[PDB]
Amino acid sequence: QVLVLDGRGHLLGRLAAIVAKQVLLGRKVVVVRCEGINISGNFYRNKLKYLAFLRKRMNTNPSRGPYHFRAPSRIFWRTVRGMLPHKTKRGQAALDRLKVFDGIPPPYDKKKRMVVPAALKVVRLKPTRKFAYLGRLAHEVGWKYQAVTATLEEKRKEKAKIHYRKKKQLMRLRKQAEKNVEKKISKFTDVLKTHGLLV
Amino acid sequence: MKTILSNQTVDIPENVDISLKGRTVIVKGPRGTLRRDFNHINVELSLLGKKKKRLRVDKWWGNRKELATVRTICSHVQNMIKGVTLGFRYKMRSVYAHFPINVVIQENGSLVEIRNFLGEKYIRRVRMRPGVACSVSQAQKDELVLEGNDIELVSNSAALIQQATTVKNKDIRKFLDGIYVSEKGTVQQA
Amino acid sequence: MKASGTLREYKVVGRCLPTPKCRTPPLYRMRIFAPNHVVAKSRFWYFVSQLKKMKKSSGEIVYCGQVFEKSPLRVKNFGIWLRYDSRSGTHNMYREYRDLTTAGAVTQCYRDMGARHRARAHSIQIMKVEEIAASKCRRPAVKQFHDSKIKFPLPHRVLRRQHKPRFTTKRPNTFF
Amino acid sequence: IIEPSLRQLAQKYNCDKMICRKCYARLHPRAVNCRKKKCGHTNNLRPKKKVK
RNA sequence: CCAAGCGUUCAUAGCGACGUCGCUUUUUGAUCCUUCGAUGUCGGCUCUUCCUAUCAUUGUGAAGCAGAAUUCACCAAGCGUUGGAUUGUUCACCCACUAAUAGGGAACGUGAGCUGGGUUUAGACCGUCGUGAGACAGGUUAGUUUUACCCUACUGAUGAU
RNA sequence: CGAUGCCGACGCUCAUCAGACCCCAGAAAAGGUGUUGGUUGAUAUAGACAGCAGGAUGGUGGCCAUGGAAGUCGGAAUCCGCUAAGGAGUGUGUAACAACUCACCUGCCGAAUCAACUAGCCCUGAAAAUGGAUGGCGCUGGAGCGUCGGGCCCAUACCCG
Ligand SMILES: [Mg+2]
Ligand SMILES: [Mg+2]
Ligand SMILES: [Mg+2]
Ligand SMILES: [Mg+2]
Ligand SMILES: [Mg+2]
Ligand SMILES: [Mg+2]
Ligand SMILES: [Mg+2]
Ligand SMILES: [Mg+2]
Ligand SMILES: [Mg+2]
Ligand SMILES: [Mg+2]
Ligand SMILES: [Mg+2]
Ligand SMILES: [Mg+2]
Ligand SMILES: [Mg+2]
Ligand SMILES: [Mg+2]
Ligand SMILES: [Mg+2]
Ligand SMILES: [Mg+2]
Ligand SMILES: [Zn+2]
Repeated sequence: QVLVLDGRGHLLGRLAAIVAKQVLLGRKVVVVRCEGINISGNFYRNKLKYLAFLRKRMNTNPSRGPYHFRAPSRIFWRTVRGMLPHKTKRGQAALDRLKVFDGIPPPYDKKKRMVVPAALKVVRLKPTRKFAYLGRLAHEVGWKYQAVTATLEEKRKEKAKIHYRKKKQLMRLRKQAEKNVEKKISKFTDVLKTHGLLV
Repeated sequence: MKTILSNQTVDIPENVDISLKGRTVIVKGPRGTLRRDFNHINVELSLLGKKKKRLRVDKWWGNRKELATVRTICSHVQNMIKGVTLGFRYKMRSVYAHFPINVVIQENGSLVEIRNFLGEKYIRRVRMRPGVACSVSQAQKDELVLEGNDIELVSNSAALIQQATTVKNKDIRKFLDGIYVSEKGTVQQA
Repeated sequence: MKASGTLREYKVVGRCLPTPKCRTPPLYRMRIFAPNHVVAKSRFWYFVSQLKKMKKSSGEIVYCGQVFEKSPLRVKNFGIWLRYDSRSGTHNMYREYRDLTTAGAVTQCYRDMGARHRARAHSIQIMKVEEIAASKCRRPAVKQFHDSKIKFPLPHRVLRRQHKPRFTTKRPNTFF
Repeated sequence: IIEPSLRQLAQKYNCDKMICRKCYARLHPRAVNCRKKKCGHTNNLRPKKKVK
């Protein structure tokens, strides 16, 4: 149902373009670890780009917008909002089909995360080019929860490591079991090999 | 123009041990270990031979800027070899026309206190980098000896002292006072 | 002329129209690299006009035919002598390319002259094309492939099938 | 008074420099172009004038 | 920008001829596109904001920078940039204090914000001009300054999902 | 935002003001040892170009011009000997002594090096006033620039009805 994406190692704009089209077609999208997102170009020039954005404010009443969100999740959310017709009912409904998070809170912490190879930095950037981290960028333009997100992301990874070790334990048993019942499943294994399901 | 291959080799002394974990070099020698990460350069590191051990750095299909990083890695690694065997010793002389520069070492050579620099009442305190030890040279007056295993740490520690004693709002061509690096040597001569 | 697609080498023969003064005018030939023959004949009249008191009206094309590559399955080094106009002058160049067909080396020349000098094909006049032996080549980019034991890897192999799948559970691998 | 050897040590860091004519940057004595982009890496350098 | 000269010496610390390339729209022009069933025409006062081509202050580089004082240049508009005599004045000049007393824009910011000294109606005087009626980017004196309760913005006050 | 979600082709480019499509809505002269490509000319296996020695004098401190300049500040001349070589002199210093460094040369090590031009992209030159516009988001194995391929998208145009 819901397409869950991992924000780590993805380029801001490319992910937004793909994410924007998915929610316009009616799919629910969740993006996690928005602080792991990357932007091409060195950090300083990306920091300048946002500091220029911070200068844009209604001279007569700054409370009337633009609103300069400092969380990497909201920065990404506003980037996806920039690729949608968000002043029409169609665009706002699409925008409601996207959820954006810093770190991986529940229930997405215990769910498989997909990536978008067309937006992956390793796929789209020459390895010599400089790049920026949305988390460091956000932290340096007023985001207040970099340290807490990291602290909680450190606890989740420790739990994920325990889960993986249990999965590896169950696969070691599975391979052992396939050896103990090799005679009882030989006929069914030829059917799979005959049809490519087992090489 | 991209050049098919560009490589340079480093010869490892028999008393030094080099191990690679990807692009991380670990040089272990008589004076300790150094570890440096070259993950920011897309090269290929190899260890050749078993008796006369060498380290090769290769760069395939590099441009002019990329090729220039092949020898930079080699020089760094040599400095790491030089560090774990001979060490780095930076000697600094304090120059003053009227006011002696009184230097007091504290915390086993990890904190340098400078007093009376051009007569100032302010006390300057410079914290050495980890793994660097400063001491007053017993062989000569007005001379500090910075010793360590990492050239970047040792030579950066001396830079802090030299910039701490900076003259201000004067003609520095005239007011030459300061503590300056006077020699870049090794801890053990060989 | 627009250097559209891979160019072809054409052998074009023309002459002045016979007249009472000279009942048999001499024949002239040109090596023309063009997309098709209709372009090939047009460029012939542009070149002979520059060298002779001749033009399409007072002359005819005796033969237009494609010159096929003689060793399409053999690697060769090509030397190309050309003149071109820049924004602020005219220049002569000598360039080298490694290819299998002489028309391929010329096509590489147009794409290369466009890339490195923003030269549109209407400003480029290829004067001469020769096949050159490995010992007589001057350009370091070409000479580095003159190595009987050449070998090299393919580092950081970029993923080109980036939308099949568009969304995947595993991250790609660039090492092979 | 400073010993002549120590005078040369300090002068190595305070006097033996080139000066960019366009941006006044302090450069090493063997510099042929400035290291600053603000001047476009110009080659208009001059010696740091000696104090009399 | 070039560099003949100046700078005792020395083109380029600081300047810079003869030449030449630009930028700005805080000067004046040129034009007449909008407005003549009317967009209130100078200056001041008050109040906020913005620019930088930076006077002061912070951090710096260069001097023909010994110190002090000063000059050139960089990042830089955060914070300042005043009290007065004469004048309607903008502009100017001087007195005094100051770290400094920088320069500008916002319909040459700002008249349902004021004032009305000037300009620019009708009265009147002088000079020059005209036979005269009369005229004068020539002086002089006296000469009504309208309306918000509407929409928005803004300031505060109830409140609404 | 309809259509490249092509396993598109070859290059160029990093910008702490990048660039991005007739009219058109922004930039010049002049510069860069950033990077790429070219033209010309040199020198190097009789082993070049850095890097690691000596040499400042024999006629002579050439005579003129000097209060005084010995190679060293100007104005015309600017020769030989011994030799691996040595300008009758590149830079060092005053009011004069005094002073040293290059031209030169060979000891060393062993493949390309040097100079001047030229043209692409980038960069400096590059300062304005409400907050601000390659249309926006954004984009750097390009969603930028140059040369080119298939494919696809849709006008009230073209074809059949
Ligand atoms: Mg706040
Ligand atoms: Mg002073
Ligand atoms: Mg003079
Ligand atoms: Mg008209
Ligand atoms: Mg009206
Ligand atoms: Mg009005
Ligand atoms: Mg009105
Ligand atoms: Mg400024
Ligand atoms: Mg006004
Ligand atoms: Mg008003
Ligand atoms: Mg009024
Ligand atoms: Mg009045
Ligand atoms: Mg009147
Ligand atoms: Mg009269
Ligand atoms: Mg469009
Ligand atoms: Mg019909
Ligand atoms: Zn400079």
